[PDB]
Amino acid sequence: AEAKVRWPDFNQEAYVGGQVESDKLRMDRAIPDTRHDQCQRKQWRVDLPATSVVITFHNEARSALLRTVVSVLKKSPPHLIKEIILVDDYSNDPEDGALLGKIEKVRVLRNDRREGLMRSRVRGADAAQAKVLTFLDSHCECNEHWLEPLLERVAEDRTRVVSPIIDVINMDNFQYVGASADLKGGFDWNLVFKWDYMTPEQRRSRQGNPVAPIKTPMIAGGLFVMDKFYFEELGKYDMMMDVWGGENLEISFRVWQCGGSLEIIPCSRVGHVFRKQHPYTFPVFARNTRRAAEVWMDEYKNFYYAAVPSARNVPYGNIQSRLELRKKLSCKPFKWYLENVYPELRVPDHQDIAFGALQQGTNCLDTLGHFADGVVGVYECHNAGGNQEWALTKEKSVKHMDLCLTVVDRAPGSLIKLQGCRENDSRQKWEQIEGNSKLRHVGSNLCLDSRTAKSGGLSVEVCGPALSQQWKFTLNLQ
Ligand SMILES: CC(=O)N[C@H]1[C@@H](OP(=O)(O)OP(=O)(O)OC[C@H]2O[C@@H](n3ccc(=O)[nH]c3=O)[C@H](O)[C@@H]2O)O[C@H](CO)[C@H](O)[C@@H]1O
Ligand SMILES: [Mn+2]
Repeated sequence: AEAKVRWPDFNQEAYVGGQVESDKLRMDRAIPDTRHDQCQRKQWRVDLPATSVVITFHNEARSALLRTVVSVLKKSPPHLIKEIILVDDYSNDPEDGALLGKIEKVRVLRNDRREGLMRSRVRGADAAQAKVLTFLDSHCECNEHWLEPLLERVAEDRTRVVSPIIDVINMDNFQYVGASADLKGGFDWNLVFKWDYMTPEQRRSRQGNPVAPIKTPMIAGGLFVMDKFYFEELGKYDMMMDVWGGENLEISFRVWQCGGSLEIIPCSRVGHVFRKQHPYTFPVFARNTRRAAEVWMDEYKNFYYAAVPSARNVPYGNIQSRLELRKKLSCKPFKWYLENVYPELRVPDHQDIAFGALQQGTNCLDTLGHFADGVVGVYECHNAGGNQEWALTKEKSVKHMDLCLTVVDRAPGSLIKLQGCRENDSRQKWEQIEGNSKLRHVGSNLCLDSRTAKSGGLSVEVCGPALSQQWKFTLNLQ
């Protein structure tokens, strides 16, 4: 009638009643412990800073919202939970939120109108009372001893921003499934999140301790833990971002560049319900992405626009207060981030005309592992690099490592060969034509052509209508 109640006495049958398989689960339903064996018995500390848990939402399924909430209360030592702040971001039925205010520790905040996730998180952060923030989606389920490992890290160094491994809760059947602990957040020049294997070096490093924290260039997304002061000092979130994501890019760039670090803490596990086709699970409105790139990427932004020319036409708002933030924080340049934080991301030479994979539909130019005077071919694109990595240079050659596509015989039907690059060589000079849709051999009417793949390899051929002569570099600078 007016009282707060302990989570087990909450009337879930009532709340939920008033995909579907969500309402079938109990609010405190059991889930497999997906942790490494060594997390089992590590001894976590009593003397850790309590946290305010901000969960922001807009028309979340009640069964899932509730499940997140109890998940936190059930699996976190209660002395480390100061409060759980739910930010209702103008859900249509205010009751979805307000009803949960009845539970111990929960506090619910309402928005007049859709403010989006960024602004909602800032609201929750501001309302928080604890020294440390924990942000979670409205559809998560925390696993055993999920919280202590995160807090241990920020307690020790305020400038760490730490994420759990994010397990997967299936959107259809709600099976809780363990994710890998052997991956890092990354991206391609199109600023699309991808997962990376660890440094063959980094793997060795971890032999002595397989559950050690792991530095990550790019945050997996929204579940993370951060000192409240630090959060505010580094400028919170970009309040001008619209509700379509890519705040992950901006926060990752900002923390790293401005002196902080990002981490993934393998002993910390939180399930998440992934939407269909989300970039975490399946391998673009650019506003937010441009706001990141135009403030943080210095001149490398031009590789983003090389990958995504469409994006140069997307208006992105005023970024002045953000540029000023960067100045004040004396943040290091993007060049530094690439060299120190994400050296494995392949960066074109600043005088390369085009770079990346050279693809024809969904096939990619491939060396076939043919390291000297070899013929060349195609494989299905795999968006790793290696044998599928090429550049069009200032010198006008199509090169992979220090080998160059070479017209060895100008007769139509002649196979091209991969030879050592020489700037002398007229036989290794190529140019883009027809709006960067083909490769013509400079000084001829010969075009790179896959007609012959099944019969020897790629060939030079008289430039024509053939679609076996269509080739697009992933990045073009013209
Ligand atoms: C587990 C994880 O890493 N999740 C991230 C991922 O979430 P998801 O892609 O799973 O989406 P989400 O869970 O953040 O939100 C679900 C939908 O409701 C919207 N919504 C949600 C809350 C809110 O306060 N206001 C609002 O408008 C949101 O715009 C989205 O379309 O991608 C997001 C980019 O947008 C953020 O990086 C999330 O934190
Ligand atoms: Mn989500």
